[PDB]
Amino acid sequence: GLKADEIIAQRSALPAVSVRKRA
Amino acid sequence: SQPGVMYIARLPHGFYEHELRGYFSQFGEITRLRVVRNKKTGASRHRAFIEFADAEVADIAARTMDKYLLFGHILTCKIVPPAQVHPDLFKGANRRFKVVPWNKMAGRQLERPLSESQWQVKVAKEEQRRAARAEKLKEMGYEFEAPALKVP
Amino acid sequence: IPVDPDQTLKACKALLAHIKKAAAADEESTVAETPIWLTLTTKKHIHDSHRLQPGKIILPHPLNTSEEISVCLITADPQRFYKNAVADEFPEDLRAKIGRVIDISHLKAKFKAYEAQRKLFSEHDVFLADTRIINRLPKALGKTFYKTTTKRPIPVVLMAQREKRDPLENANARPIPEIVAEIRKAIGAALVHLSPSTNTAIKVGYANWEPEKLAANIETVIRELVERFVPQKWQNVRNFYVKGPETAALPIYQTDELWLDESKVVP
Amino acid sequence: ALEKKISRALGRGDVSNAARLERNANLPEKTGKPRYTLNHIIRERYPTFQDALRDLDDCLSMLFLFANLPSTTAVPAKMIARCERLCHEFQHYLIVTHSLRKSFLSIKGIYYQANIQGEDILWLVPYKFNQRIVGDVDFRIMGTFVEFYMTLLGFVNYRLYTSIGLKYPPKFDQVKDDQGAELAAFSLEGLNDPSQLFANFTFFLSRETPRQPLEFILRAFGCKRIGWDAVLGEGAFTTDESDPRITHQIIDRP
Amino acid sequence: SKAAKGAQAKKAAQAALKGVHSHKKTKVRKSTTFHRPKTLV
Amino acid sequence: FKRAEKYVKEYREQEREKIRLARIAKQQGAKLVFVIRIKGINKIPPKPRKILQLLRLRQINNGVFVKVTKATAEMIKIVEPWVAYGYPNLKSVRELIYKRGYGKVNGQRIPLTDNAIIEENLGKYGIICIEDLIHEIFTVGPNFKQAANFLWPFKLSNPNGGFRPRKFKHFIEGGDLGNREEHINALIRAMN
Amino acid sequence: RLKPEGNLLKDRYRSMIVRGKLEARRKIPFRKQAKTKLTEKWTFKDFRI
Amino acid sequence: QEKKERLLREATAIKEGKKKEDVSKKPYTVKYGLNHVVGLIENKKASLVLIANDVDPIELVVFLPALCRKMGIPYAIIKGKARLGTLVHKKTAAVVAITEVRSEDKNELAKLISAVKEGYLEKVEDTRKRWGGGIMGFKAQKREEKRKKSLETA
RNA sequence: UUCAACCAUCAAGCCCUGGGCUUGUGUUGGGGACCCGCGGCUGCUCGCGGGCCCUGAAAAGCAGUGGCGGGCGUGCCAGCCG
Repeated sequence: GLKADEIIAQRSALPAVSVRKRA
Repeated sequence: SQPGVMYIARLPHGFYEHELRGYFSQFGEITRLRVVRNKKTGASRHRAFIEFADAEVADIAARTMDKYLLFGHILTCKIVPPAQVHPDLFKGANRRFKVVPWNKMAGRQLERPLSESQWQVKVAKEEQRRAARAEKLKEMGYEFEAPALKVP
Repeated sequence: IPVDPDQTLKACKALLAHIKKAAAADEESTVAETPIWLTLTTKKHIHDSHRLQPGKIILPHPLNTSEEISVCLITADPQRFYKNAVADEFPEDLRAKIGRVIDISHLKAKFKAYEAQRKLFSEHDVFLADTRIINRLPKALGKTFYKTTTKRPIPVVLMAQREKRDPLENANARPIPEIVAEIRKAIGAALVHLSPSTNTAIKVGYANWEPEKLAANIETVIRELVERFVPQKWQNVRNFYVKGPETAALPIYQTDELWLDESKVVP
Repeated sequence: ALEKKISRALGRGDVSNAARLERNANLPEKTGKPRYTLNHIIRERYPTFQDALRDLDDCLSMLFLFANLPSTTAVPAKMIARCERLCHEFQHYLIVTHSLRKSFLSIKGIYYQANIQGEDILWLVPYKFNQRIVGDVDFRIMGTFVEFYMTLLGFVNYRLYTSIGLKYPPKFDQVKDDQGAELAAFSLEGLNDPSQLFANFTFFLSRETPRQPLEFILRAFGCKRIGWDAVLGEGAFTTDESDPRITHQIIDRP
Repeated sequence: SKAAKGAQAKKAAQAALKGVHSHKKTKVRKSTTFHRPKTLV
Repeated sequence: FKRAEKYVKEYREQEREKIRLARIAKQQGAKLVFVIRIKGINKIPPKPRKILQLLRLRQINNGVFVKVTKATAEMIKIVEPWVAYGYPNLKSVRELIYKRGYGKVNGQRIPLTDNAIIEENLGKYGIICIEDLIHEIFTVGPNFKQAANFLWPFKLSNPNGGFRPRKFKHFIEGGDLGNREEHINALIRAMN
Repeated sequence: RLKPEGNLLKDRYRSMIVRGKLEARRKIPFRKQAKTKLTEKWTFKDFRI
Repeated sequence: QEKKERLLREATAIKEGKKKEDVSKKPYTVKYGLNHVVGLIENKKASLVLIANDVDPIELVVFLPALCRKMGIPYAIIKGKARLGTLVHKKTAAVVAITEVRSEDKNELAKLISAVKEGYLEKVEDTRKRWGGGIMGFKAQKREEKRKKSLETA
């Protein structure tokens, strides 16, 4: 992959918060 | 009073001596300036040192221009302390860094005529190099019969 | 030609034996994928400047014939025409070999960054380039593709032979079988790179080959190289060597005259 | 209000919306026509066509003058081209009805007198030279007069062509216009004795002679074969000066 | 002077970080009375 | 205050111009053209600047007539980034000379209000009227050089000045380099 | 070699005034500007470095 | 107009018996709408968040830097809800986000994200925790300067 | 107080009817191993040009060679050549 892709996709270790299950 | 030295890196292509002098003379007058360059090519190494006449003028310029996004480069503008200013940092400053065609001078080295004595010492060296290559090749099981260099 | 073919065959056999003996100390995979280099040493610089478009020498035993070789083809706009041509009216071996088709506009759009150029450099073995846009590829591909002569874009002719052309309505292309023949020829051809230097290196084969095929390729490369790309022809030719990437150089031709002509000898 | 909306679109960066809204402005610099339509004003000002014919003197003097002026913001170049087009159409009507009566070469310009439906019409046309716009005149209000008079002359031309049973507007050849045909770029088509003084002659105009008044007067008084030097424009009967069919040649060279 | 040098450096920094449109026109009002503007009826 | 990005952009423009001029000089290698000075880059190198001075294209919207020869073709190639040029038609030449024609007498700009000015300044060449001047210019005669030197550079107008939302906009956008052929006549018609 | 005399545009303007369709007015080259005071914006006053 | 043209092309494809995805490609847009952007931040889809500085009521965005910091999203406060509205064809926009761009702009987006992190977030890392306001008026400031000068003199 | 785009998306010339050849000069900077070719250097080494990897458009003195013109012998040229 690309370092640019890593920088764009970088997030924190906290899991995502979802209102509901999505299709 | 004391001069201030700023190290600037991540220079985009085009941010060279005249551009840097003109841009940072807006902040304050510049005593010395040098872009670090390759001697074989003349090409910039994307870093330079600027010595401003006045220290907090240098500090203001560095804090203004640090992390500035310029032609895809996030600039690095830092103040170097006078203790770690090298005594020979601005050797070659405020002058052109010429682009010298070493390769073209090498081609003309091959091009121009030489005398009989010069061809003689070249022939002697060429025999020595062939002999050296010969006993190096003798380990690999290869034999090449080189024709004799006819002397001029 | 002054080059003795028996001595060339002896050099090929000795070099192959030495490469095998060095690789023995997978063994077969190490012997394979080891290129054989022909080295030409001249008396003057072979060229005045760096020429970034390689010359092609056609071989009796073509290179890049392995099926694992990936080929990227860089064309003029549009890329859709050539992509459809590869997908529809190409032979299956070339369809499997061609791993990417991209036009110059998409190349300038998506591969301006140096890391993108390095990724594209790593993803393929051989790059072919249409002669309509090949003079723009040093700027689009940078020193990533042109500091080294190994993967420089090889010229191919895709233009139809006799305002601003609109790519969508007309592609201005020669017929597809002619494109296929040109691509196959350029993939197989040996490459000559002209630099202001006394040293030119040409890849003529691999270490897993046979010495007879290696010597035949060396002979035709020597003939075409001295005839086409060497100024003053055999008068400028000083030395000829055959070598592997980590081996020493075996001289196959060496000269008796160390000067260009009698004008170099002055008293 | 439309100009405010266009300014909003340009200031927000909506170039497509700005172009689309600008098409509703009907600017003279792209249409060749006045920014506002004065058709309803024409009937209010002239209850009868006779009243329009009696104001034709001022109308024709102003429009023939402005056909030779440089482009300004008050009167753009396309509007000047429309002035020239309307004057040429009127001249073609006068030619085909043989309504021209008198002409005079004064020190100020060329006077023309015609008769249309019993009304004498006298107007003054400048000699073809560089016209000087001085600051002593109110040029923008002169441009407002030009807009009114071109609106009037369009309807006068339509009425005259329909009265003599010709299609209006006449066919116009832009290629011949670009090659310099002037009056010769028009083709008059049907819908759906002093007049024959020059009927038997063949005229050749030299380069130094004034082509547009000479062609207008000769064609109005019956000439059918007028040639000239090739630099004077397309539409000549002949270009070669050595044509044996030429009977008369106009010269002004010593 | 040192104050002038600092002022010049501050002005260049302000231009670099904010631009050059530092000033704004205001109406001169010779009366303390504000009148409602006349608008299109 | 000047921006660092303006400094970098100016350097890159000057470098690209130097490359283009060097390639023209390395390469080297009779119609009538109309040439209009348009806005380009702010800094002009010395050779294009001297050529613009010789062609009297110092000011924006100046127009001149040029006879295409080898030297003039090379000159036009050199100053291509600052000009728009093409082949003017007979209507364009006639309308330019009649509506915006000025003569150079005693180093002064004199409008061509009469034939007598042309007779005193060009009568030694046989040019005694405006129509003779037009003939020499359009047919590119032997005395084209004297006719074009007598003609002052044409000051063309900017149609965008008629519209307030687009008031500051230049009429001819830069970038469309090369010969415009007969499409210079649209520009001449719009600006004359 | 005729030297044309007068100015036809000026003649038409004079004819308009004489016949009374409009009154004679002079050109105003400069209009009086609104009296304004220059002041520095709050953000540029409050800028610190 | 662009949507109308796209829907006409898709209707043509449906008429000739093709799916709309055959004639339409995947879109890449600036994401906007406050509820939508808050959802993208919570799902960790947003790559860059720009928040207007002048949202009234301020409570609509006052939690946004804390939310972005918890989710590890690069954010910046930018001047102009009207300026963001010009991006999204509206009069005003409280917040905009970028999730993904095209391949030719991926490098530009990554450079912009690094520039935001190094030139905005690190510079405001300490100043964002401070109390604002408390500035004195002009006459009061001069009064306290005179009072302090008199106290120092006496 | 605009960080856009803009080379040849083919031309010209040879062979003289074959679709081939020639010219059109255009590359970010660093780092690591390591096989060579040729120039000097007593020689090491230093140059010039290739071969193999690494890298966000990354960066912390080490600057090194001779002249024409131009500017005031010259750590000066948004000018060239060597």
